Amino acid sequence: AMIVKEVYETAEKIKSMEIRGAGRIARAAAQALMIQAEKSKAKEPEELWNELKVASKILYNTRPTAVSLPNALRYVMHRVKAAYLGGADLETLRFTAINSAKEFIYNSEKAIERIGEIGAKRIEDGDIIMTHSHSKAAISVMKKAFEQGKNIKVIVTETRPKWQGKITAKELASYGIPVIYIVDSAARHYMKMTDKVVMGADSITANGAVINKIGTSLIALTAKEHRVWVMIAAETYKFHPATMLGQLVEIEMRDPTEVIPEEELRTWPKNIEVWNPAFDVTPPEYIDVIITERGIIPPYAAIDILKEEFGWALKYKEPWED
Amino acid sequence: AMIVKEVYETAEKIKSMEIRGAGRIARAAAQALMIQAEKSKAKEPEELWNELKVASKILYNTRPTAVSLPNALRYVMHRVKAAYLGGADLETLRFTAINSAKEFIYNSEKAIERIGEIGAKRIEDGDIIMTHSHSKAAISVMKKAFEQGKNIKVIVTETRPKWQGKITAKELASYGIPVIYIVDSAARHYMKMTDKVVMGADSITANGAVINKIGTSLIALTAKEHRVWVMIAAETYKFHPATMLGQLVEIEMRDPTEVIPEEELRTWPKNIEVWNPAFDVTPPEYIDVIITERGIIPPYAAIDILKEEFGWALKYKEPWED
Amino acid sequence: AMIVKEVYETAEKIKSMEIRGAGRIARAAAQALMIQAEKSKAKEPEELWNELKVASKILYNTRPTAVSLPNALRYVMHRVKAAYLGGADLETLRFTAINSAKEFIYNSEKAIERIGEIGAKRIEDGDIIMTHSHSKAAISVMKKAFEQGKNIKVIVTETRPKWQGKITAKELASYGIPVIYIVDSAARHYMKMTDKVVMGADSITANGAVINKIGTSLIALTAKEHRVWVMIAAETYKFHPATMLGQLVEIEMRDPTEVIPEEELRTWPKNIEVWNPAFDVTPPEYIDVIITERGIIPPYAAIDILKEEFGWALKYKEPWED
Amino acid sequence: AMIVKEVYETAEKIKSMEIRGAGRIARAAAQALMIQAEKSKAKEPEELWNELKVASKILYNTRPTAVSLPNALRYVMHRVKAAYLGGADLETLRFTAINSAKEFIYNSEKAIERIGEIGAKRIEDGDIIMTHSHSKAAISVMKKAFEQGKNIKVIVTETRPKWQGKITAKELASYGIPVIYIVDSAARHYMKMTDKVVMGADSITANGAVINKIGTSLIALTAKEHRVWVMIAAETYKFHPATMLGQLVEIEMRDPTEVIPEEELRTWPKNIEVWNPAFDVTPPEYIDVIITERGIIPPYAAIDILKEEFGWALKYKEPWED
Amino acid sequence: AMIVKEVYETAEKIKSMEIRGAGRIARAAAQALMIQAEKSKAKEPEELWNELKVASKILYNTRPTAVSLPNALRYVMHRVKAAYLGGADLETLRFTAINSAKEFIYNSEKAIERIGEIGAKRIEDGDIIMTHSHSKAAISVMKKAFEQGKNIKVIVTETRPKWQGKITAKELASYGIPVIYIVDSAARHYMKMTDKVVMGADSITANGAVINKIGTSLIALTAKEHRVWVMIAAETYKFHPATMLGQLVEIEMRDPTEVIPEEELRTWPKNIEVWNPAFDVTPPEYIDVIITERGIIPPYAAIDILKEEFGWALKYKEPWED
Amino acid sequence: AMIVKEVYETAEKIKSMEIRGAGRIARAAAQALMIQAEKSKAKEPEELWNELKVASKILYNTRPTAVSLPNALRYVMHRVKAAYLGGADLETLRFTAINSAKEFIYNSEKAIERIGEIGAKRIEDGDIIMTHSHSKAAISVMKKAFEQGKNIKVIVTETRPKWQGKITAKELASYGIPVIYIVDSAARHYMKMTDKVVMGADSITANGAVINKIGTSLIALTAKEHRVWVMIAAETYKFHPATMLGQLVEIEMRDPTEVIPEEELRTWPKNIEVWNPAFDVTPPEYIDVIITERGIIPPYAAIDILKEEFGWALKYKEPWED
Ligand SMILES: Nc1nc2c(ncn2[C@@H]2O[C@H](COP(=O)(O)O)[C@@H](O)[C@H]2O)c(=O)[nH]1
Ligand SMILES: Nc1nc2c(ncn2[C@@H]2O[C@H](COP(=O)(O)O)[C@@H](O)[C@H]2O)c(=O)[nH]1
Ligand SMILES: Nc1nc2c(ncn2[C@@H]2O[C@H](COP(=O)(O)O)[C@@H](O)[C@H]2O)c(=O)[nH]1
Ligand SMILES: Nc1nc2c(ncn2[C@@H]2O[C@H](COP(=O)(O)O)[C@@H](O)[C@H]2O)c(=O)[nH]1
Ligand SMILES: O=P(O)(O)OC[C@H]1O[C@H](OP(=O)(O)O)[C@H](O)[C@@H]1O
Ligand SMILES: [K+]
Ligand SMILES: [K+]
Repeated sequence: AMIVKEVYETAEKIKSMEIRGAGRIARAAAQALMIQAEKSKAKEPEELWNELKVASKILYNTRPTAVSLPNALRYVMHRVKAAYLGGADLETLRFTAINSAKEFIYNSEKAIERIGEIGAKRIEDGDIIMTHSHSKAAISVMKKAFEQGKNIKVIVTETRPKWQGKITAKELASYGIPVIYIVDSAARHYMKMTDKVVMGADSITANGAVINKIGTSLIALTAKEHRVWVMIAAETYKFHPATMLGQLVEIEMRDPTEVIPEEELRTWPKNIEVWNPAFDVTPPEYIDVIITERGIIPPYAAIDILKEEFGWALKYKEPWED
Repeated sequence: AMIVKEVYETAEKIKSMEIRGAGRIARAAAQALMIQAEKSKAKEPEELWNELKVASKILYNTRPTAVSLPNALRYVMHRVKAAYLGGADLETLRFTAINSAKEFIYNSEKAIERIGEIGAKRIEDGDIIMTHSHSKAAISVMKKAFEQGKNIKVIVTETRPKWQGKITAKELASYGIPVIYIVDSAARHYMKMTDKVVMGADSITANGAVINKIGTSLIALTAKEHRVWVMIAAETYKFHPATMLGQLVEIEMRDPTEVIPEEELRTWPKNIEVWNPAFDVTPPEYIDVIITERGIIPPYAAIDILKEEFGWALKYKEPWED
Repeated sequence: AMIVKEVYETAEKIKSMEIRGAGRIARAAAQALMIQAEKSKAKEPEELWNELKVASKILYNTRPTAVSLPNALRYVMHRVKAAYLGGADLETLRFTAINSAKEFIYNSEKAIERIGEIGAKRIEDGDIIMTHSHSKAAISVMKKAFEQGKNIKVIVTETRPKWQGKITAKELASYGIPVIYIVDSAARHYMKMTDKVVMGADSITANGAVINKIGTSLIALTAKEHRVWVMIAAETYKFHPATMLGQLVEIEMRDPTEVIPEEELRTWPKNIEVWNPAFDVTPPEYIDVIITERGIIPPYAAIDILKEEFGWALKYKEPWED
Repeated sequence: AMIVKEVYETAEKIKSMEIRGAGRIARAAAQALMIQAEKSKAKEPEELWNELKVASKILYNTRPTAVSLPNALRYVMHRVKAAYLGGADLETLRFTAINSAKEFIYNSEKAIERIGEIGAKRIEDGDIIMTHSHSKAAISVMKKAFEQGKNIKVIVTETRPKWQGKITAKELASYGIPVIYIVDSAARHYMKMTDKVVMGADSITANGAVINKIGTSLIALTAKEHRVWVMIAAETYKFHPATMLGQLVEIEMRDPTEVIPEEELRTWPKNIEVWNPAFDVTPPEYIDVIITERGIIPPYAAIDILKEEFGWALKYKEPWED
Repeated sequence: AMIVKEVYETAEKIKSMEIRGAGRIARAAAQALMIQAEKSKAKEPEELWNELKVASKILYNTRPTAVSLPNALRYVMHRVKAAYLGGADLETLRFTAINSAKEFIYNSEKAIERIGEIGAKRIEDGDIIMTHSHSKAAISVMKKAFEQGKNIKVIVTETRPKWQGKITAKELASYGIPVIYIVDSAARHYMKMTDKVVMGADSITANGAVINKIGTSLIALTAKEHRVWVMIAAETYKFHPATMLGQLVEIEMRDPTEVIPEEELRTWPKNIEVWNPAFDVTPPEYIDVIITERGIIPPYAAIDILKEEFGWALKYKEPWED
Repeated sequence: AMIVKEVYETAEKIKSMEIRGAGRIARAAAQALMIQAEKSKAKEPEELWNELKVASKILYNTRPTAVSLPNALRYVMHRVKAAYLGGADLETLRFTAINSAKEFIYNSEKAIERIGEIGAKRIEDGDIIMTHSHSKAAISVMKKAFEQGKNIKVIVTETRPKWQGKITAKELASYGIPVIYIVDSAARHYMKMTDKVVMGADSITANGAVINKIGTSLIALTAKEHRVWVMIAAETYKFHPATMLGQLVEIEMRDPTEVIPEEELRTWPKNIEVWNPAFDVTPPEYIDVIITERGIIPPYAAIDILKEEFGWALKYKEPWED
């Protein structure tokens, strides 16, 4: 045991979505391991190692679907583990954890700035862009395009149940970007006036499928019907290593009361069930490009990003297992 | 000029959606004419006739998209106009208005029952049915399938911005039918487990397109993707005669405060526009059948229903114009 | 109650597929009703009427999927019933039965000849044609185009489990048409070289779907994939009136021993089940035209054949019912 | 014999395409029969009848693909024939021919004006319309839309080999309509900025296929890919009766030297063949509506226009055969 | 010149399909080369080298379509050839042959086990799986998912003309997996109820096409129609190196008497030809993933398996050539 | 600053299309640098270097869309820049420019031959091949197929506005190959009889899209519709490196007088604009393979060619910028 309160508070804030967005959650988890190592009262390497193992498990068991979270945890603990097994002493192990965490956080920020600069080259002056949910990676693209002087407009879908569209609409409007807010249902009706679709990712699989906020796959479907480019802005740590060896991504089922508030739901007949999937799966055929910090790829090149950057680890257990 | 308060009240309630659903609005318009004729203090036929024309205009000018409304007005008013011009006296004209209105209302009730009987024969034991918005015609189908003892389950989409799915869920649950409630964005995600889609219509056009609650076209699109039958339950007075001669159906744009309540919306910046189309257009390639009170048709036979039942009137002006 | 042995022979032969093919089965039922009438030793009209109702039920209950059978029984019995109810005497009723039967039989032959003539105009010199099962209407198209001097070749699919393709291969070779015989599985491999697909039908529904020998829909699907014309050759009595009011066509499931001979099947373990659907459903989007004895139609005009030839009868009970 | 020179000159001008456009050719053929009857020196009904038979055959054997030509001929000669067989005398037969011709010509003009008014309701302010070849029916639609004050632009495809696009571009520009001229190859590249496609027809078949100028089917294909409405403006006399009974429309193969001028072609190697099909076939699935003078139809309703207006004649020989 | 009888037995058994299945055939060829080496009575290395070149040619020339066979021969002979050319003595060369053969055989077994493990993670409790032919790699996926406690059912297609489905049905039943056996023609009818499709492969090409038992491509086509996952279970030695430099894979045509027994076939007329393709080509757009022993890939990454595992060898002649 | 006349002449000829075809233009640009270095009167390395940079800019600024040009310039100029900066003397820098240019030219010639050899293996005896514009790479494929004795016929599309098909027709005829010449609009009409499509490329992008002569995308579209293979013959220097980082490829808009000659065009009204894009974009879903000098790839592996061969240079500015 001996876990710092910031670890428990971060885990709780991921679970409740007080902190959300797959990148933000990954950085928050890195930031928690960092604070555990900063404040630990461990005397021994053995002790701190075991704390970080435990902190890591607590953070992993918060929300399952966005692989950014375990990838952040892995980034920090592959390096902490290797230091430990190599015989590092207390302060060397501590610094390894703190510095790996800071590396992940810095690289996450840079990757998003770079995704914006790359994706903005695909955005043309006059473009109407449709988006979904709230993705910092997607917003980075739209924001850089606007800063380049391209006169754009963003159609923002409200993204039920949690209303993520409101966040997006207000953020974009605050940079000076003109916004059209519509309900999710209206996505097809307005796909004809749309030039480009720019969305985020929580996990991208080996076969090129993108797992993102519920409703994503519908927008991609009708963008494809209408020949509107579907561009997924996503960091390489959105790529899902275990899909290489056949693993299915768990789709997170969140609380019914996030759809129908508890005051109302309790009055409803028992033979109504409310189902609240937080994500869906978009097949690669409905995706034109994935914009990563290292460049544009077709969706079927996702296996390459995973082979080159993640494959080596799959013959090992997780770096926080005993 | 001497218009009774019920005509005004009916109209206000149509505009505000306190009275809603295509068939219901049609019935209420006929009723309101019925009441104008029952309570008229007119002493001459010309004077009654003039009241019925003005009331028809008030009722016509409430909500555009659902052709059931003008079709109801025409049902009554063609018969009223023929009687006025053939020399009917006051009491004869009055009765023609009342009785035509009654016929329209009664025929509407029977047509929804018959649609149920016919559609229910396409529902099989164990079917998972997805629906959208709240359609009395679609519900008649599902209710009758259940009464025949077929064990069905209905996936009900929330139907933002007005939350029509709530109505549908509770109504279907009340008859004994299990319901799964989902946000609109989840319709693709659950199309794999769906056997049948059953929705209603506000207007059906000469080439077989169905105009229905915003989001309908998305559900039909992914249904077709998945080889799930799309059935549209629709009375013959949902068919739109002006489309035979090239008319485009106006899609109603409703208040943005139905999407974002006024308190919230006034705090938003000027450069976010909220757009709130109440309907969309589903093309005929994504519809398998239309279930009318006269039987099952491919959507491409919408023209036949229009020719044989409404075409005759297209050489004439509206039966309420001077 | 006094049913001649020929009715029972006919029913048994229909059941075992010793008599088969939708047109033939229909003709045999009309034949059976004719012989019941000829050989009846009834003395009063009611006693003959009872025999004919009962013989019709026996015939109707043999094989459910091809509607040609009940359309034949109806052709006769509508006429017999109307005669009986107008107070027809015994010999008048007898002869109505016999003459209505003869007339269905003659018209069926003529219809098949005329489908031949109309269908052959769509076959072009040099054409390679793929067929499925053994359909006398389809063979009529092919035999006629060859008689006009067009150098055609026909690809005959084996049509498991009953090997219908063997019947078709031998018949077509017998007229001097060169045949390529292939297993069903090869239909896609050879679709590239196929110019036209020509198949029959057992029932055609109000929305334009064609129910025909199991496998038909696979062939139509890859035909449409390859932009190869799919032409269905079908008499007007293959159109299914009950589908206008929502009825589903029942797919006959036949004995598993037609797939795996009993001698072999009883050695197999109990946890292997053999499913033997005799028909499948091809949707109308994969059918280019239906060739009837009255002309070429798009599949979507099946509802017109039905409205015009059969819809009158739907408001009544079956003419063999009490 | 005894055919007036205007018959030979008209036939020659159809063959050389000095007169072209399916409507114009049909009116020209009517106008020729008219002038034969006006100027004939026949003494006897028998004589004039036989002249008109012969005039008719000369006109029919000019160009095969646009059924407007035989339909015009039929319009005149069904009535001339019936008069003759009914015993009409010389001047009565003469007037029957002259008046039938004038009827056809007047109705053709009205049908085109009416097609424009109907189709223009489908054109929206701001629309970019793409067209192909030169169709008076299509131009009628675009012209009426512009006269209504809709700010439109027409993308005109050049329509090789004969450059019909130039005619269209100059005609539209002369009404004040802004035009973009592009090569045929550029149709896909500009389909994204296109709102609507409006083209003509030479023949429309029973199954809903449209035969129009070579390249039509490509534009329809990519309009369908991009969800751009394909609207075919066409008079009911563009509908092809013999397709009801299985007839394939001949695709006219015009002279190689219309593609490669003779001065150049003679210098080319003998193993180059130039193929010059004047038309192609557009499947109904790629057509949204057909706009006739009697209203909007889906393409699959073409069989109805043919059943109701032309079927009765198919059991007779042509009205100019012996 | 001195080839042991086991090489000839193996070749004959491959030819007659007494030994069959792409992996098995490959293992048997490696086995045959091993035994030639063990039993050789050669005294010099050149004499053994000559025997092994010749035995390889004998084996290569049995059945052309499955590349597993030449990839096995290559695995051994590349190694044997390199040993020979480095001046290996007789026993060194013998043992290189024997040990290279053993090693291909062991790795093949391991690969199939591991495909099982990786593929099983994509099968979910409750799944209905459709397969085709008899593939040990596909069966490995299915047997493992069942061993993990997932309640699956498998739909086995008959796989004419050789009835491979019987082998598969009995094998799967033997492990306690419930089986539904159907004719090939029924694959579309039952695709609605199928959750996953899992098949093997004989060769996989550089652009991602899968050549497998005749019928495979029909199944994949209607699977994609219905949004059912198509998963191909295939060892890395099913990838076809020669296709990287443009080679087409030859489709074996086998004896017509495998379709129609000789006893029956010689009674048939000469103008019926029986075509018996053993394989067909499924394009990569209809394949969701390939499961190899090194992981899951999109079909489009077949070129990477090839570049990385085999492309080195392409600049040389076959290792059994002179 | 002292630029030789050949650099200027080369540039004029590129702009005017007296020199055209992607590979040819690349070769001519390398040649022009070669000549500048051969004839330079520079006395210092800096001075030569400056000449080569200015010449590179002049050559770069001729025509945008075909990346072969800048790729050729880079080939030479990277090597020149590395030599300048590593201290090379005048004669060493001169030779580096000459010899790099020679290598590029020689490698281009070999690559087109190799592409022929590889592509020709996908062409089968009796194939009808459709091509578009004039591509040396595509022609190498067809020429080699013929030399192998495969009896092929080539459908050559006219390729307006510049009539490139004329060149193609005459060239292919000269080698012995029969040709059918058609207008671009006829490509769909003849896609039924086509076995293979073989075209070239000007640029291939990171996601697998091919930019090629205007109209290419239409032919690929209807080819896919028809299950006709679309093969793109393209050297690795057709691959576009800037697209890895989001760059959009500029489509060249050429003089309208290439479409309508100047004499005609000046007589046209102001409100006709002639638009003349020289290229379009074909998406990767409509391409089956790309045939490079290193082998056959799916279009989705374009990224691999870009990564391994061009990616290294993207951190640096152009090797001709100051
Ligand atoms: N549901 C799901 N599909 C996945 C996953 N990883 C890859 N896929 C692939 O994503 C595709 C989904 O296609 P769909 O079924 O949505 O139309 C399939 O090809 C499937 O094999 C995963 O974790 N979950
Ligand atoms: N299974 C079935 N489908 C029918 C019947 N009548 C009409 N259909 C129609 O056939 C089509 C089947 O399309 P599929 O689901 O096979 O892709 C649907 O449009 C459905 O409405 C019937 O009796 N059975
Ligand atoms: N070529 C041709 N097709 C016709 C004609 N009449 C109807 N069709 C129909 O038009 C469609 C053409 O489809 P496609 O082969 O172009 O993709 C087919 O369904 C065919 O049966 C005709 O005269 N010629
Ligand atoms: N028939 C055949 N197709 C191959 C082969 N290698 C790759 N392919 C590819 O397989 C695909 C076949 O698609 P289909 O024509 O069956 O619709 C094409 O994209 C083609 O380029 C081969 O050896 N044979
Ligand atoms: O009426 P005709 O055109 O001969 O055949 C129509 C259809 O009826 C047959 O069914 P079965 O063999 O009786 O099960 C075949 O499926 C055939 O296509
Ligand atoms: K074909
Ligand atoms: K399914």
